[PDB]
Amino acid sequence: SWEIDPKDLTFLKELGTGQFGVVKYGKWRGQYDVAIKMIKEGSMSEDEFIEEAKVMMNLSHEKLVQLYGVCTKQRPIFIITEYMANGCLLNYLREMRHRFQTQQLLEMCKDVCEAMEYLESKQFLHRDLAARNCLVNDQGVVKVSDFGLSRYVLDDEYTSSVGSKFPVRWSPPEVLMYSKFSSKSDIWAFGVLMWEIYSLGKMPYERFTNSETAEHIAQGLRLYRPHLASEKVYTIMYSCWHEKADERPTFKILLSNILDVMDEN
Ligand SMILES: Cc1c(-c2cc(Nc3cc4n(n3)CCN(C)C4)c(=O)[nH]n2)ccc(F)c1NC(=O)c1cc2ccccc2s1
Repeated sequence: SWEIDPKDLTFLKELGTGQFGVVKYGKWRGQYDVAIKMIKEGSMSEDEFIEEAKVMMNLSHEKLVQLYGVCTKQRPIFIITEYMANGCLLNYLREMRHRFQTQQLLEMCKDVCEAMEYLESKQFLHRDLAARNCLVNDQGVVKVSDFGLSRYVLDDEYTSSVGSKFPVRWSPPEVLMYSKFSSKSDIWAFGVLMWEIYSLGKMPYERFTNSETAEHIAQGLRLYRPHLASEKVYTIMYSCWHEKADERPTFKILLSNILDVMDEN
């Protein structure tokens, strides 16, 4: 793993707080914009992360937010990642909702699908794919962030499927019932993400609690077609929600589907 020298980092702005604590905007060697997670003590399974971190850094794709390196020779540990000036996709959708053309929404889906096809090809699971875990750069390109980090979280409210922080609304039945994660559970989450994009950042299953969502999706309830989604687009997101995991498409198939819709428009 790339062990970055913390002396080369200059902190510039606070970017808020997440599951591992504070995140800052800064520069590396006075030139390159980076985001820096300062890992709060007790928030992460640190030895496990350090042992496994190289796999994450070796993931390289234009539509993945890069994990550049880490600083682990002191505490707190730092994770250094690609800076994205427009922040998370969820807030971006909500803040600009009167400015998007449908072509732009499809392009966001394409960006994410390309990243996920790459992760699939590396047999690497995201485990918490959602609009809140995608970021947007200064040119409006969407990239997938925080892939694989779910595994290292120490917070029972997040890791328990009945915890109030578990991403129930992005989870297929086999995750909720058996904790069976696979690229097919990432597929399900991607469908929900497509729904978030086309609804311009609405909360999935709003007004339902997490347990009500679980109960009802297990019985067949599915997210309705957003107004801005054509039937072709809805068919794509809906295909992600087959009850049986082996009936769900791969990200390669989804990408082909999305490209077909683009070529038709
Ligand atoms: C990714 C991120 C940023 C962030 C924000 C960026 N960009 C921007 C740009 C702006 N903002 N964020 C907010 C303020 N805006 C004015 C500009 C960026 O480039 N990288 N990271 C800032 C605060 C955060 F809380 C997070 N998310 C996390 O750390 C985590 C997500 C997950 C998911 C699963 C498991 C563990 C974790 S830990």
